Amino acid sequence: GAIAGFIEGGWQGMVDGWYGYHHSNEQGSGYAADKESTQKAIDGVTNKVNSIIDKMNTQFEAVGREFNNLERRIENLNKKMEDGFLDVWTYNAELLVLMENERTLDFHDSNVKNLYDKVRLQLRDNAKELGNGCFEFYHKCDNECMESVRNGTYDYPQYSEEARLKREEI
Amino acid sequence: GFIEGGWQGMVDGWYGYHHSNEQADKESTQKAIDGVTNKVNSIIDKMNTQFEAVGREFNNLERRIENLNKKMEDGFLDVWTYNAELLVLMENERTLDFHDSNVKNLYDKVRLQLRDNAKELNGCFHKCDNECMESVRNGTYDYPQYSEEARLKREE
Amino acid sequence: FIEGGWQGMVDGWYYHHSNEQYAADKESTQKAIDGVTNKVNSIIDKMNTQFEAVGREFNNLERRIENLNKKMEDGFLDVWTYNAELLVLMENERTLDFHDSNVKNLYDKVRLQLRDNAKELGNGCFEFHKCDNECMESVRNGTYDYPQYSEEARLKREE
Amino acid sequence: CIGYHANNSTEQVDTIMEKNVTVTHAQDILEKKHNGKLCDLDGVKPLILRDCSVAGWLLGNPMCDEVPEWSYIVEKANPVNDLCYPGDFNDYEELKHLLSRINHFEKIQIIPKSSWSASLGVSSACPYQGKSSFFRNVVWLIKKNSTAPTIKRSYNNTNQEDLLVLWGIHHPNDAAEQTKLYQNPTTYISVGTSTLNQRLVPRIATRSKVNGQSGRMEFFWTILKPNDAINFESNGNFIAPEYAYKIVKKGDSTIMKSELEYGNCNTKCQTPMGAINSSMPFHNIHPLTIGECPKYVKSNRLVLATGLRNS
Amino acid sequence: DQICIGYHANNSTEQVDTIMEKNVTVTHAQDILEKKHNGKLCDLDGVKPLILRDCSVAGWLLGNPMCDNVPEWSYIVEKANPVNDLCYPGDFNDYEELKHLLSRINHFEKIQIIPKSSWSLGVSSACPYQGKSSFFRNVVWLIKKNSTAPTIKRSYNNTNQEDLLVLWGIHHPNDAAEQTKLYQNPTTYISVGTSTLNQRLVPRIATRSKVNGQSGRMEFFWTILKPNDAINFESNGNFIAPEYAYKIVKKGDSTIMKSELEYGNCNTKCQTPMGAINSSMPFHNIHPLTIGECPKYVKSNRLVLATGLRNSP
Amino acid sequence: ICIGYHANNSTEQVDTIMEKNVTVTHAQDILEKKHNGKLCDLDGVKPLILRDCSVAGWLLGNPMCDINVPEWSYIVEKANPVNDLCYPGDFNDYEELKHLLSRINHFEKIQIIPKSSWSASLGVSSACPYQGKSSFFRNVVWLIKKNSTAPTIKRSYNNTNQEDLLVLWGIHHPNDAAEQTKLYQNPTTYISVGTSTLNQRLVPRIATRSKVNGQSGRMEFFWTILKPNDAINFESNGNFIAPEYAYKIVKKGDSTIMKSELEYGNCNTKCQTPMGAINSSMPFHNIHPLTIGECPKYVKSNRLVLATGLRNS
Ligand SMILES: *[C@@H]1O[C@H](CO)[C@@H](O[C@@H]2O[C@H](CO)[C@@H](O[C@@H]3O[C@H](CO)[C@@H](O)[C@H](O)[C@@H]3O)[C@H](O)[C@H]2NC(C)=O)[C@H](O)[C@H]1NC(C)=O
Ligand SMILES: *[C@@H]1O[C@H](CO)[C@@H](O[C@@H]2O[C@H](CO)[C@@H](O)[C@H](O)[C@H]2NC(C)=O)[C@H](O)[C@H]1NC(C)=O
Ligand SMILES: *[C@@H]1O[C@H](CO)[C@@H](O[C@@H]2O[C@H](CO)[C@@H](O)[C@H](O)[C@H]2NC(C)=O)[C@H](O)[C@H]1NC(C)=O
Ligand SMILES: *[C@@H]1O[C@H](CO)[C@@H](O[C@@H]2O[C@H](CO)[C@@H](O)[C@H](O)[C@H]2NC(C)=O)[C@H](O)[C@H]1NC(C)=O
Ligand SMILES: *[C@@H]1O[C@H](CO)[C@@H](O)[C@H](O)[C@H]1NC(C)=O
Ligand SMILES: *[C@@H]1O[C@H](CO)[C@@H](O)[C@H](O)[C@H]1NC(C)=O
Repeated sequence: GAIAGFIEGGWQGMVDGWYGYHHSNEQGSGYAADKESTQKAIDGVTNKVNSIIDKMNTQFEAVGREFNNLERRIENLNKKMEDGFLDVWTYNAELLVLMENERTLDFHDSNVKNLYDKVRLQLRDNAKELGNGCFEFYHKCDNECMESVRNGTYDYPQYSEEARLKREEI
Repeated sequence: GFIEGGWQGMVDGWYGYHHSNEQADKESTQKAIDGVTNKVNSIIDKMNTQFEAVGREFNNLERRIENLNKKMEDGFLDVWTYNAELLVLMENERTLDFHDSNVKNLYDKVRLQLRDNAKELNGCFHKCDNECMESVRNGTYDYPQYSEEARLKREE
Repeated sequence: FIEGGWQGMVDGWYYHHSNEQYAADKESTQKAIDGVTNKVNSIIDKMNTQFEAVGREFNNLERRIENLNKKMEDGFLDVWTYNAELLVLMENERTLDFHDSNVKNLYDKVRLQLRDNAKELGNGCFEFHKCDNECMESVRNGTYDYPQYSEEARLKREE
Repeated sequence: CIGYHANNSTEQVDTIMEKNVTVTHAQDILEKKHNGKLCDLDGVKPLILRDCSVAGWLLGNPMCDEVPEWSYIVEKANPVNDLCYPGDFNDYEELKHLLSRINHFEKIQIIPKSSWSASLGVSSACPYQGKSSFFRNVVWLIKKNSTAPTIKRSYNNTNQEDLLVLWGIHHPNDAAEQTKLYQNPTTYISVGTSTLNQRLVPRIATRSKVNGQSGRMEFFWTILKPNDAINFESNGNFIAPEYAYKIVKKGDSTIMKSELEYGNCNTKCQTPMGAINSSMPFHNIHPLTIGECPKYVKSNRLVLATGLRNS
Repeated sequence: DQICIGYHANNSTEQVDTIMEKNVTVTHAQDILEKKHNGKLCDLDGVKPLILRDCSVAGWLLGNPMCDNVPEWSYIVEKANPVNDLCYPGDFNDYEELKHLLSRINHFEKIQIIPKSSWSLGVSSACPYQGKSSFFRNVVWLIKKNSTAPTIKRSYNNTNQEDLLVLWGIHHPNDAAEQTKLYQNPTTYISVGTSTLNQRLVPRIATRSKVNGQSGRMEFFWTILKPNDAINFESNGNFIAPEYAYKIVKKGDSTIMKSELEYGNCNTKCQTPMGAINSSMPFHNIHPLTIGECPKYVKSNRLVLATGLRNSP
Repeated sequence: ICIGYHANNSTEQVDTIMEKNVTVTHAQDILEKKHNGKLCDLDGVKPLILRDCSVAGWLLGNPMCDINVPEWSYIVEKANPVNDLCYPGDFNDYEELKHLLSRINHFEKIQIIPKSSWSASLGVSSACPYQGKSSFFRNVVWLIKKNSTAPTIKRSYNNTNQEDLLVLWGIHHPNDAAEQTKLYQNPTTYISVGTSTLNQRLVPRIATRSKVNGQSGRMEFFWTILKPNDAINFESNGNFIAPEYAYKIVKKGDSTIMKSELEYGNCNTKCQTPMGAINSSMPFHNIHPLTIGECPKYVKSNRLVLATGLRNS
């Protein structure tokens, strides 16, 4: 649970994708959305809407009142199943929306924390867990340095000594 | 998971803190009650659509239609039973997993507050008084205040 | 973070140690087998089956009634087909997410066991002090004692 | 420490993956309770027939005693007073369904017994006051003066509502019994309406005695529109109407079979084992319900887990 | 230097509901409940519907002078209350079965089988054509000629390749006087023959109410004449005989539709008495009485999923 | 110490509401698709099977139809049985009679009134040839006149058996009025059948008809269930097809009439299909809609596989 949690607000200035990073550098400050996680989720939610619509089977029915006044018992029998199927479909659809609406919003909570742990596991003691979903580097890190946090190609032992020394300064 | 058994002695709410000092979190408990009460109501209220019903009115020379009425009555009893029984079984697990997430997320709401100012011990975490543990419940806890006190007793 | 899974692990579904001297966890796997066994069983056994006879028994001057029996056979087919299809897709996601859960719950079962006595590498693996085969049965058991190896970790950490 | 609630809770729920689980608090969504007595449906008392069929109460069976509105009809599994004189009713079930819910029902005299003067007819099969009698609401036309003539009478609906007419024909046992009752050998009943055009003929056939009677009497019915006129013409096998019923039909229900008896209450859902007062979505009380009811399910416990698990 | 992780957010107002949470604001949402219709009748799979503007099926099937050619249709539409049913009052035996069989027809072609010249002929003022009284066009009213009514024996044989639908009727006069005037013999019979059909109709003389100034009645019947089968008529003198038949090919079934709307050159998969539906969606709430491959009818207003994450603007 | 999950050389794939085509450790299909292609019993009860006969042809003593099965669960007759009524005609409430006989707990044919007591002379037609030499229905008797007149036949059977008893009888509709006098001297004829429940009187319908099996005349059949202590009374003037045999019946359950071309195999099932029985504990199948017995729910799908193991890469 990260959306309603430590990352309280959603970055209203991010349009590239759904989940992304924000870097504060002396050289610049900007947003860069993680396309790998967003495209997996954009395809993921569309897979759910399509399966709800495509798995439905329709086989042509002609629904009309064809019984006369001396056949009202059969007329009520057709009413029972017409009204019975409206009750089955209305209830199943309404709850299907509610159940899958939750599983969508929680699918976004999990994808955020998994990406938060993707950075947290990547750089371990080379930064400090601030608590906003943000990490402050113990060392210096420029614009090309932050491909690696996004890509996943971040070398911890390169800047480790800079983190081990700038930490004992107390 | 880690916090085992729960507390029999907690009556404030569902999720809460325990303090052992020299001298419940209603926010997480209130959001949980509103969520589950909404689940029970929606399972009851979204099916609120209901009309008139009848019985059986076919004579002995109309038994084919009587069997057709039996087919649809037994057919709907099969549908509503299978849906309801599975709906209860499915939503009960999602309710139990919903409590698992709330407790661990409440564990991180405190874990993110104090980082190196304490040691991860059973879901239990310098000196801290009764006014100090308001800061743990509210989400308004200060890290740099007791930072050096922990930095020095950590290396002891 | 645990990529590809262990293909050399046949003891069960869910530790791997590279020690100087694969053993699956018996509890976390059997409790998982019990659950998935219960899900498939509850999906089947909750179905209610009654004696029914379908025969197309209406003649040519009863076709309106025959069309009514059609609309309900067609209505129940559309209901069961849509429900059985979506139930599988919903429960299959739950099952695979349930397995992602059991893998992570075991990762934290070992992580909280050995805290500052090891380092989270990042592949679901840790690097310890020294630990033997009878020391890693204590990690599997849940009977891992922290205060025994605390000083050795605090000393080899300042290197 | 961070923990969760736990109490002395005994209610158990089930999970799709766990067979048997204990829980803090549990709520039931399956109604299993009824009150064991009939009530009103949306504030309308039902029409109850103690030992009477719809045909026995509609016709004038003396066994049944002599209400303008009812939501549904209750009759026993087998009423003991159907047709005191044996016979059959034409479209009896469609008539019952038509009368299951009536907004206005009023018995009216259309053609009195005084106007039928061929003579009347009586049988020992229908005892009224210890003496042989017949139906109160219809008349059996038998020849008078040893010569059966043609009876021509018509009634024209002059009311602001529809009215229901009943009549019938008598099937004698043999050819000799008819001549005694109806001098004409070949005989007809011709009923005329803007909608109805029928012509009835008696069928002489040897039959077994029912209630000590070998002959039969077969009844028919139509609805007379507020400005239409029904025309009868009989050579003399006529069971003619004396009373009719003004009908205002605004909704439909069913005939209910239950041995229960009335209690002064009200309900939204009715059951032959007693009405239901529930807003829940499911019940396992009975399949044969009238009114807005929860869905019938074959299960004993449908209990959700409102609280977290507790051991 | 710092790195922050977050999720999308936009100026969105669309709301969805969660089984645990109500009125949750959402980045992007999609609706799956069809609420749209175009308000005009169309075809089904490109096959037109047989539309009767002011006539019932019986009034159009018979030759009602007030009723006004189509070889194929997918379904039938008729108004709530047609004003041109049977001009001369009467009934139609198995009328609902006949309508259901004619709901969807592959081939339909009127055929003359026994013409008027072979059959004298009768008329009534209940069926006016042009001020002057006329009669049904597809059938003939047989009245006595030269004051003596003799027996009629006419057999037509279906020689076409398809099944054909024969219609005929019987006349129920008011009293015994009107019969002798029109049909000399007091007792009358009508017998119709077929490898399937065996019937013998006797008129019903009964006092009735005036309907369109007519106390008499005419009751119609019908069968389907198999390809190489023949139909045989034998009447004492109450006969209303067919002059035209209908070759039919039966390959599908629909229902009879009730709506007051008319035709537009459109096409659709699902039909509704309020207007067609063009939907890939799984549900709708337009009308219960539908014809075609349709979404499931639902009693609701909103069925909106959450395609995007929850938003706080 | 490393922590990981299982993986094996499995190509089995399942589908997910958010992912499609997941390679999975273990998979289980819950959709039944296999059938044993032969007719089996039902919970230990054999079925009544008619190879080339319909129920009407098997019930009446049709010379071609063959078999005293005292108990059966359901009835099998092929698509178009070739032995219905050897003499053409109709069966009244035929479909309701078939639905009643679909499941009978006890069946036994009984002679109620023999051929000797009806010595009118017996009637035979070439439409019902037993062995080239013409015969009639073996269970009913065609009562044709003797010498110069048709004296009224009065015969009654008071049921004294312990079970309900099914009676069949019929009436012959001659081709023309000349054929009736030849067979039954009286021109106007009747058949009156009386019961505490039944009150019936039949009149033949003279009509010119097409030849079916070389016969233009028809024969309509009727039936009732005579309660244990009830009596049935026959009084006819001619055109009478009289009952010679009846059936004691015990009714304890209902079933349907099944259309299939297969034949019996010594097997037992809980669910039957016109393409072959099913032994499935599965909740779903896709074999055939027309099923008998406790069965899984019919569904239109080819694969319904749950995921039992974790995903594999
Ligand atoms: C159908 O056949 C049965 C069998 O005979 C007939 O039932 C019987 O009817 C006779 C006379 O109606 C009954 O006679 C009597 O027994 C009572 C004592 O139970 C006695 O008080 C009388 O004096 C007389 O002896 C006979 O009991 C009765 N049998 C049964 C089993 O009820 C029946 O009448 C025949 N049906 C018709 C309408 O012909
Ligand atoms: C039923 O009674 C009504 C009432 O008299 C009759 O209706 C009258 O019909 C005549 C001629 O058709 C009209 O001149 C009157 O104005 C009608 N009166 C009303 C109140 O509408 C009706 O004819 C009778 N029905 C029959 C068939 O006898
Ligand atoms: C309807 O017309 C057809 C065509 O004439 C008749 O069918 C033929 O009957 C004759 C003599 O019975 C045979 O020689 C022909 O071979 C038949 N033709 C076919 C295609 O079978 C038919 O008999 C007439 N139907 C009736 C009832 O009279
Ligand atoms: C899932 O993947 C499979 C293959 O990856 C797709 O199916 C193949 O479909 C073709 C065409 O029918 C068959 O010839 C192959 O036998 C199938 N292979 C397998 C293993 O299924 C399938 O279409 C994919 N599903 C979706 C929805 O994309
Ligand atoms: C669950 O446990 C209770 C008692 O423990 C027992 O009555 C019941 O049979 C159990 N259910 C199953 C399915 O084992
Ligand atoms: C949800 O919102 C709609 C309009 O926004 C409003 O009608 C309704 O009352 C709201 N529900 C709650 C519980 O606030």
